[PDB]
Amino acid sequence: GTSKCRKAGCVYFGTPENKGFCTLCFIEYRENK
Amino acid sequence: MQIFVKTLTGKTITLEVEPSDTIENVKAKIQDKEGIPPDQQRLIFAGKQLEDGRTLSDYNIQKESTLHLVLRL
Ligand SMILES: [Zn+2]
Repeated sequence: GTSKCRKAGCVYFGTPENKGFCTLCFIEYRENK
Repeated sequence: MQIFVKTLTGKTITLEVEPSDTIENVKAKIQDKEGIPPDQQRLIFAGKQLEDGRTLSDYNIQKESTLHLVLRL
């Protein structure tokens, strides 16, 4: 009922408070600037 | 929010959770309500086994969803 992860071909579901990423893609994002 | 955890035996358990909770957070909540070691726990959602370090939302698990508890034992 939500939205997939913003990243490439990610199998997981994103979330607004993570700029649209799943939790780990979001940490990856964050770690890279 | 809140979800249901169901053993194979039949025994059901209701858990109060947030979509932010990791699979470890949930295994921990079960160890509380049922004294099972999280290393024995294998959680399953709609046929997929839930991988450690990911969250409920990563799986699109929403309120009133049902996970099954399998055990390594
Ligand atoms: Zn992702």
